[PDB]
Amino acid sequence: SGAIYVGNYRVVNRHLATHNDWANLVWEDSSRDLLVSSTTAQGCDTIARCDCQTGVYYCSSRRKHYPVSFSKPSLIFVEASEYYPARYQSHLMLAVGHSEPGDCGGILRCQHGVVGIVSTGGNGLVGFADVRDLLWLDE
Ligand SMILES: COc1ccc(C#N)cc1NC(=O)N1CCC[C@H](C(N)=O)C1
Ligand SMILES: [Zn+2]
Repeated sequence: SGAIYVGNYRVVNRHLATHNDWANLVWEDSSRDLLVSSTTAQGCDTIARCDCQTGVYYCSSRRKHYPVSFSKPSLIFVEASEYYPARYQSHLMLAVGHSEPGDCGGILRCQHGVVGIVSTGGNGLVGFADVRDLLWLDE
Protein backbone atom coordinates (compact mmCIF):
# COMPACT_ATOMS: atom_id res chain seq x y z
CA SER A 1 0.00 0.00 0.00
CA GLY A 2 0.99 3.65 -0.42
CA ALA A 3 0.18 6.86 -2.31
CA ILE A 4 1.69 10.20 -3.54
CA TYR A 5 -0.13 13.38 -2.37
CA VAL A 6 0.61 16.42 -4.65
CA GLY A 7 -1.63 19.53 -4.77
CA ASN A 8 -5.27 18.37 -4.93
CA TYR A 9 -4.27 14.92 -6.30
CA ARG A 10 -3.72 11.44 -4.81
CA VAL A 11 -1.63 9.00 -6.98
CA VAL A 12 -2.06 5.27 -6.28
CA ASN A 13 -1.50 1.87 -7.99
CA ARG A 14 -4.65 1.42 -10.16
CA HIS A 15 -5.05 -2.21 -8.90
CA LEU A 16 -5.22 -0.94 -5.29
CA ALA A 17 -7.59 2.07 -5.90
CA THR A 18 -10.58 2.36 -3.52
CA HIS A 19 -14.31 3.16 -4.21
CA ASN A 20 -13.50 6.76 -3.14
CA ASP A 21 -10.59 6.99 -5.62
CA TRP A 22 -12.96 5.83 -8.42
CA ALA A 23 -15.81 8.22 -7.35
CA ASN A 24 -13.29 11.15 -7.44
CA LEU A 25 -11.42 9.92 -10.60
CA VAL A 26 -9.20 12.43 -12.49
CA TRP A 27 -7.25 9.99 -14.73
CA GLU A 28 -6.36 6.26 -14.82
CA ASP A 29 -4.23 4.12 -17.12
CA SER A 30 -4.46 0.31 -16.88
CA SER A 31 -1.32 -0.03 -19.09
CA ARG A 32 0.68 1.97 -16.42
CA ASP A 33 -1.05 0.54 -13.31
CA LEU A 34 -1.80 4.22 -12.27
CA LEU A 35 -4.91 6.02 -11.02
CA VAL A 36 -5.14 9.65 -9.87
CA SER A 37 -8.05 10.86 -7.71
CA SER A 38 -8.90 14.32 -6.30
CA THR A 39 -8.60 15.30 -2.62
CA THR A 40 -10.12 17.95 -0.30
CA ALA A 41 -6.77 18.55 1.51
CA GLN A 42 -3.63 20.00 -0.17
CA GLY A 43 -0.66 17.66 -0.87
CA CYS A 44 2.97 18.63 -0.32
CA ASP A 45 5.02 15.94 -2.12
CA THR A 46 7.37 17.23 -4.76
CA ILE A 47 7.46 15.40 -8.07
CA ALA A 48 10.92 15.09 -9.65
CA ARG A 49 11.34 16.37 -13.26
CA CYS A 50 14.62 14.64 -14.31
CA ASP A 51 16.25 11.57 -15.99
CA CYS A 52 17.86 10.20 -12.75
CA GLN A 53 18.65 6.50 -12.74
CA THR A 54 19.55 6.30 -8.96
CA GLY A 55 17.28 6.82 -5.97
CA VAL A 56 15.91 5.27 -2.75
CA TYR A 57 12.68 3.26 -2.33
CA TYR A 58 10.63 2.29 0.70
CA CYS A 59 10.14 -1.46 1.12
CA SER A 60 7.24 -2.19 3.52
CA SER A 61 8.01 -6.00 3.68
CA ARG A 62 11.39 -5.11 5.26
CA ARG A 63 10.44 -1.78 7.05
CA LYS A 64 13.49 -0.30 5.29
CA HIS A 65 14.55 2.09 2.53
CA TYR A 66 17.01 0.74 -0.09
CA PRO A 67 19.23 2.67 -2.53
CA VAL A 68 18.84 1.43 -6.17
CA SER A 69 20.00 1.98 -9.73
CA PHE A 70 16.94 1.71 -12.03
CA SER A 71 16.29 1.55 -15.78
CA LYS A 72 14.66 4.23 -18.00
CA PRO A 73 10.80 4.09 -18.24
CA SER A 74 9.83 1.48 -20.83
CA LEU A 75 7.37 -1.29 -21.90
CA ILE A 76 8.09 -4.40 -19.84
CA PHE A 77 6.23 -7.74 -19.89
CA VAL A 78 4.33 -8.44 -16.63
CA GLU A 79 2.96 -11.89 -15.58
CA ALA A 80 -0.80 -12.39 -15.22
CA SER A 81 -2.22 -11.63 -11.76
CA GLU A 82 -5.68 -11.43 -10.14
CA TYR A 83 -5.79 -7.77 -11.37
CA TYR A 84 -4.55 -7.99 -15.00
CA PRO A 85 -3.99 -10.57 -17.75
CA ALA A 86 -0.33 -11.07 -18.91
CA ARG A 87 0.67 -7.82 -20.74
CA TYR A 88 3.29 -5.14 -21.41
CA GLN A 89 3.10 -2.44 -18.72
CA SER A 90 4.40 0.94 -19.97
CA HIS A 91 6.44 3.63 -18.16
CA LEU A 92 7.99 0.92 -15.91
CA MET A 93 11.52 1.07 -14.45
CA LEU A 94 13.28 -2.02 -13.04
CA ALA A 95 15.91 -2.28 -10.30
CA VAL A 96 17.65 -5.13 -8.46
CA GLY A 97 15.94 -5.17 -5.07
CA HIS A 98 13.57 -6.94 -2.75
CA SER A 99 9.78 -6.59 -3.13
CA GLU A 100 6.56 -8.54 -2.28
CA PRO A 101 2.97 -7.79 -3.64
CA GLY A 102 2.03 -5.66 -0.60
CA ASP A 103 5.06 -3.47 -1.35
CA CYS A 104 3.15 -1.74 -4.22
CA GLY A 105 2.73 1.95 -3.44
CA GLY A 106 6.17 2.38 -1.78
CA ILE A 107 7.71 5.64 -2.99
CA LEU A 108 10.92 5.82 -5.08
CA ARG A 109 12.69 9.19 -4.61
CA CYS A 110 15.82 10.87 -6.00
CA GLN A 111 17.48 14.20 -4.85
CA HIS A 112 14.86 16.06 -7.02
CA GLY A 113 11.77 14.49 -5.40
CA VAL A 114 9.23 11.70 -5.98
CA VAL A 115 10.05 9.56 -9.07
CA GLY A 116 7.38 6.85 -8.90
CA ILE A 117 5.81 4.06 -6.86
CA VAL A 118 6.45 0.29 -6.54
CA SER A 119 4.20 -1.50 -9.07
CA THR A 120 5.77 -4.91 -9.95
CA GLY A 121 8.33 -7.42 -8.64
CA GLY A 122 9.69 -10.93 -8.52
CA ASN A 123 12.98 -12.85 -8.70
CA GLY A 124 15.06 -10.17 -6.84
CA LEU A 125 13.78 -7.41 -9.14
CA VAL A 126 11.46 -4.50 -8.27
CA GLY A 127 9.55 -2.39 -10.82
CA PHE A 128 8.41 1.24 -10.36
CA ALA A 129 5.65 3.04 -12.24
CA ASP A 130 7.18 6.40 -13.32
CA VAL A 131 5.23 9.63 -12.62
CA ARG A 132 7.88 12.26 -13.75
CA ASP A 133 6.23 12.73 -17.15
CA LEU A 134 2.82 13.67 -15.58
CA LEU A 135 3.49 17.38 -15.83
CA TRP A 136 -0.15 18.24 -14.96
CA LEU A 137 0.24 16.96 -11.36
CA ASP A 138 1.92 20.36 -10.57
CA GLU A 139 -0.80 22.62 -12.01
C1 LIG B 1 5.58 -5.80 -6.02
O1 LIG B 1 4.94 -6.86 -6.74
C2 LIG B 1 5.41 -8.13 -6.58
C3 LIG B 1 6.58 -8.47 -5.90
C4 LIG B 1 6.90 -9.81 -5.71
C5 LIG B 1 6.05 -10.80 -6.20
C6 LIG B 1 6.27 -12.19 -5.88
N1 LIG B 1 6.40 -13.30 -5.64
C7 LIG B 1 4.91 -10.46 -6.91
C8 LIG B 1 4.58 -9.13 -7.11
N2 LIG B 1 3.42 -8.76 -7.81
C9 LIG B 1 3.39 -8.09 -8.99
O2 LIG B 1 4.40 -7.82 -9.61
N3 LIG B 1 2.15 -7.80 -9.48
C10 LIG B 1 0.90 -8.10 -8.76
C11 LIG B 1 0.03 -6.87 -8.61
C12 LIG B 1 -0.14 -6.17 -9.96
C13 LIG B 1 1.22 -5.81 -10.57
C14 LIG B 1 1.07 -5.12 -11.91
N4 LIG B 1 1.59 -3.91 -12.00
O3 LIG B 1 0.55 -5.70 -12.87
C15 LIG B 1 2.01 -7.11 -10.76
ZN1 LIG C 1 16.15 13.17 -10.14
